[PDB]
Amino acid sequence: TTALVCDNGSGLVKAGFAGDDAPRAVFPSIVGRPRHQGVMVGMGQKDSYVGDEAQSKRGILTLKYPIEHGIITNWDDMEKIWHHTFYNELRVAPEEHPTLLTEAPLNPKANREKMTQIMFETFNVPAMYVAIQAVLSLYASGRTTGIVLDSGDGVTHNVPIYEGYALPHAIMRLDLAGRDLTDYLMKILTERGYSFVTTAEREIVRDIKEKLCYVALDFENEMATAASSSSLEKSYELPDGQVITIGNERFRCPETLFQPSFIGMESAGIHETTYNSIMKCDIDIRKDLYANNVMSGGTTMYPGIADRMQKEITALAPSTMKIKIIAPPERKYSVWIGGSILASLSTFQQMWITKQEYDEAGPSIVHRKCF
Amino acid sequence: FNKDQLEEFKEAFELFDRVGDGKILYSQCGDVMRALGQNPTNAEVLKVLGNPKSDELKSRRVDFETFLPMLQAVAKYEDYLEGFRVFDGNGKVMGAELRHVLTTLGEKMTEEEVETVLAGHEDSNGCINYEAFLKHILS
Amino acid sequence: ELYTKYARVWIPDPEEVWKSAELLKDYKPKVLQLRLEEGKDLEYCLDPLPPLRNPDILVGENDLTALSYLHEPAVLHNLKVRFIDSKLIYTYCGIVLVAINPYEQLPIYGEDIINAYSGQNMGDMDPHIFAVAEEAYKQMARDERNQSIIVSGESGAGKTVSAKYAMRYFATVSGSAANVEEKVLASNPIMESIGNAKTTRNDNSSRFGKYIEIGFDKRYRIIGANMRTYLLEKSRVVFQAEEERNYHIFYQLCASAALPEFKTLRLGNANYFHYTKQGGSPVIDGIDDAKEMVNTRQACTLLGISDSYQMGIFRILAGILHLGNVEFASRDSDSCAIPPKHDPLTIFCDLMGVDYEEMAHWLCHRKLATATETYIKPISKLHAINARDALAKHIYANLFNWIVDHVNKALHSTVKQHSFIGVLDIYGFETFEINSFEQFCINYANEKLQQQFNMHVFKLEQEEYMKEQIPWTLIDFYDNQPCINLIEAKMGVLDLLDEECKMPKGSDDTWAQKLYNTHLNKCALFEKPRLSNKAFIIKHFADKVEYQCEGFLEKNKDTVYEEQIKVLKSSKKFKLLPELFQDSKEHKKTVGHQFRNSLHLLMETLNATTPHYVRCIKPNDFKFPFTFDEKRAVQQLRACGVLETIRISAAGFPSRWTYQEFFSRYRVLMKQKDVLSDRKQTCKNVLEKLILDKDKYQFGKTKIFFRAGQVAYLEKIRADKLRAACIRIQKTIRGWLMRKKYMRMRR
Amino acid sequence: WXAXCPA
Ligand SMILES: Nc1ncnc2c1ncn2[C@@H]1O[C@H](COP(=O)(O)OP(=O)(O)O)[C@@H](O)[C@H]1O
Ligand SMILES: [Mg+2]
Repeated sequence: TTALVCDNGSGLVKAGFAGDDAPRAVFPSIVGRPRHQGVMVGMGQKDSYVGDEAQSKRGILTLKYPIEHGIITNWDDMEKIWHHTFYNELRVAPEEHPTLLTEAPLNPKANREKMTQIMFETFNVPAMYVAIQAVLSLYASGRTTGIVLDSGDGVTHNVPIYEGYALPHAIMRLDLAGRDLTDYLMKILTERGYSFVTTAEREIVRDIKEKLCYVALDFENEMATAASSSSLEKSYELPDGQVITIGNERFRCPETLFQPSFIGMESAGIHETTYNSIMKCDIDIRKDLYANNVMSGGTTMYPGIADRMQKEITALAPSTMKIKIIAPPERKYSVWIGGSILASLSTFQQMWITKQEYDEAGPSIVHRKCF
Repeated sequence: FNKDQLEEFKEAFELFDRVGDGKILYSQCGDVMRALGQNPTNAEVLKVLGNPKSDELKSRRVDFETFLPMLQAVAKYEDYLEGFRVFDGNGKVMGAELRHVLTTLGEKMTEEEVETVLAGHEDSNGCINYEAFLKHILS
Repeated sequence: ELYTKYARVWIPDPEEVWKSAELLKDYKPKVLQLRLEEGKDLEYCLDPLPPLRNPDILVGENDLTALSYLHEPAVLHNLKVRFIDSKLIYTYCGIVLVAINPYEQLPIYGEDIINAYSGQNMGDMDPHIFAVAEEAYKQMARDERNQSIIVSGESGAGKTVSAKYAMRYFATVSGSAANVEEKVLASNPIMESIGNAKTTRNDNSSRFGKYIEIGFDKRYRIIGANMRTYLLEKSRVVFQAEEERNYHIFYQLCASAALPEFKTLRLGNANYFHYTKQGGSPVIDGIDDAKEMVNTRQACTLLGISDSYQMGIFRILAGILHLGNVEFASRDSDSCAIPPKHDPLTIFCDLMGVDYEEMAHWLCHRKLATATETYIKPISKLHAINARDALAKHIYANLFNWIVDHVNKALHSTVKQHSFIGVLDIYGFETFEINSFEQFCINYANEKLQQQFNMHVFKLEQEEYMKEQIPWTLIDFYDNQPCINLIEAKMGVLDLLDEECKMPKGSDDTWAQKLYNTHLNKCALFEKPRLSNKAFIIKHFADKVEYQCEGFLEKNKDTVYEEQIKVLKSSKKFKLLPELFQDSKEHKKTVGHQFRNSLHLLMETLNATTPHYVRCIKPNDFKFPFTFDEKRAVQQLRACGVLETIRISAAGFPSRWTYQEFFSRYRVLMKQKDVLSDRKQTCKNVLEKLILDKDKYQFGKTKIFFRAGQVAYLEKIRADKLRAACIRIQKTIRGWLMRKKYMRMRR
Repeated sequence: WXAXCPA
């Protein structure tokens, strides 16, 4: 009996069996409903579409994400996603081997309680556990001292882990993410006179951002270069066949991670919160956290975000204590790979929340047994 | 022992005196007791002799008067038959087996002694009537 | 109490593990007055008893269950006397046949003796290996269920010599016109050269279980054979402890590095290559590897594996050695590289016929891929070295499996195999000054195979018990399952080993700590030495054994990156190399788990079959013929499980006598007045007079079952009674004699 | 969420 692992990404679910190298199922966590009167009788319609169903039909649909900012906002959509995950794509009855689910830290208590409830009552899973993603990124990167910048959709957070101990008071959480990058990128593209106004083309701008964006190693010289010369501009075929051409706007979007002030965000960016997260730590460990400094999650995939982070923290750190970055190319999957190895540890098999214990203690069980 | 017994025993004792001093050796005491009708074991003979050491057993000489308490102490059929039935169920015993056990266990005798007592008592098959042999050796 | 004046006892001693002693004055309740054969008295002390000695009728017997004190000294004595004074080399102990290597040639194996043993039942004869092969062959003839002979010990002890004669027996009695007698023995030089290795304590130790099926048709003609192998210790290829060697073939190659046939392999001396140099001991005294290479090639040629295949095998092995020299420059914690012109890889690529730039790319990187996208990822120097060594182990294990398939290809016949008799050679229980993962696996396998032996014995003695209507409750199954559950099962010592194989920055220190956290006070069979936090102790079946945790994890890790296999499958140059690979999870599985599985395939081969057991014992190191070091033999008898079997049997009813044989002995202990026209009732009464009847010994339908000592007690009273009777009768005859000398004087 | 933000 091999456990299941699936990751409740705020944008893209990742699922497979424990001890697999990379997930078998990957599909956007998106639920599509038709918004038009279909005329044909005998069409063979169905009510609504999940994941890879709703991508191809998106022009006909309205698309909702049930998860925003690591919070499951519509559990009735969410159930459909899990149902599709286990039965349709995996071809597994979840009742027959256990399951592991992954969460951003410090999200509201209900997300754990109601996820556990739905797992035991609805799917009748043998046993369950939930785990902090930025813990698993260290299992994935092969380390036990770490500071982790984790950014998916929805959430960015810093969690320090020194020699296997977490430091709860040092956790930083922030709400810049690929969604707010995209919703900024549409408004900056409007400056060129391109318009994207409904959900079915948000999924176009997301692909534009994925292919073309990059981060300036130093921003203001390259902003002036773009104002000086067009050699930065590159062009993209919209799905119909209309070309669009984009210039400084492609780097200006991922800059907002470093200057959230463009979004109108209150906080500092991921560099200065990373440094403040180290500054919360005691002075014995900071030297080690500067070396084992890890990038995790897909929003960290922009070309050059590593070298930009290394530069801008080097300008904050003491000159003598050298600082490093770790940014493996897999890292989009690293939270899953870490969950896959974690679930397969013989030592872990005691840790599962079994259904008997849940029936004893109720949905409150999670906070007691789990981190 | 009465005077007649003491006289017969003294005469017999003097017959065993091979030096003329009226004495026998400790090692002859058992022989004299057996010649006089006693059947002590060698262990019993040494016990009544006081478990003597080799040197005095072979060269120390004692007169009748010291021997006499020992003779007294030594002096003071169905078991014998069952003992022979040990080596039996046609009432016979191989001569070879009796010879082997008498020459190899217990207070071992010489092969010549065993041949001497066994001489004429075994038949052509080599069997001894043990009830008759026992009565014969007890006569 | 049995102890009396002129009783005998054994006493411990350094220079013979036991010495004879005679009890010089009766014991009653703290120090014993004992005569010794070297001095009239020395005195022996009783502390928080000495083991008694068996009576003379019992000693020297054909079967160690016929003894009445089941003691290490009694076992050692019976073996010593049979070996030295009678030149009897085979002995029985329960089911087992104990063979003691005569280590000299002897005229025992001729045709007339084969014709003597064929047709007998097991107990009808003095023990001999033919009395095992016949016991198997008849049960195959009787029944559907076919047969397997298991042979255990150190490889020096002559197991090949046992199998040789078992096969000769089958081939002679079968009535077969085939000729497996030659081809099987002709295979042994290659199977050693690939599968046999010099260990720290012994030369030419075999490191795998070799299973020969002998096939019979429906007519019980021998049609052929099928060789299998199991439990190979792959890890020896890439690692050794001090003064070991890896498998002989690499040295037989490095001695032939001079020769015209092998020029292109560019072999150096054995210190030139990282896999051969680690042991620090190229030479084995008295053996030219260079000559043994000739016998190996002639054996290949006599099996008819082609000269081209032979040159391919040798070029693969040179490949492996050149692979093991490739050396990685660290660039970063997460990256390493191979230097720009590096000669070992340059030669390896030419031997294998591959592009240098692809080996160099794939040796330093791994490929990760979900079905939508693929990432090519750098790895640490440590992981790249582990991957290199796991590739060398994979190439070797596949070559071994291919050579064994060509052997079977020569050994099978097109005739249908109707049934088979298997002969299994497997290593005995192993313990040294220093114990490692290799010994740990060898001992775990011996724990399995001793569990099976204990099952088989217990089942057959419950058959004998009901054949005599004696109740099954009396026999107890002595069970080592709590040790197997400790090693084998989840949260066990192997499972926690693989767990730190996969856990980040695992190490021997933290694995040892995880052991202590999980077992130290929780299990009776697991212990830790006081002075060390880097070892553990198992109260293991034959002995306590201390395993040193330095470098299990380095040996246990096996992972092979499929890209590095597939690059080799890309070789056009020569047939063999793609042949090896042709036919996943297997690449992820560690050495320990692959061993645990191979052991299940072994057990599920044996459990389908009727066992028979042989044990082999090495009398001395020095190759002295027919001399017997008590120090050595007691160690072998422990390592063979013989002593622990005998200690398991003493807890039962060791000694069995037929009523008329008992009466034939103990009539002396009886009186005709008591005896009756039925011998069974007579002995039932007499013996119940002589002993506490019910619990102490028992009556079966046909046989009388005693606990161990009690036959000796009967011999003791019988002997003393017989002596007393003899003494009385002879003192009577002495009195008659001195009366006759008085008659001489009257004459 | 429930207050300080859209979720
Ligand atoms: N190669 C890429 N470059 C830039 N952004 C990407 C890339 N791949 C995914 N993203 C964006 O990051 C988010 C998905 O990241 P992911 O780690 O899958 O989040 P989660 O695991 O929380 O669902 C989406 O906003 C997606 O558009
Ligand atoms: Mg994520």
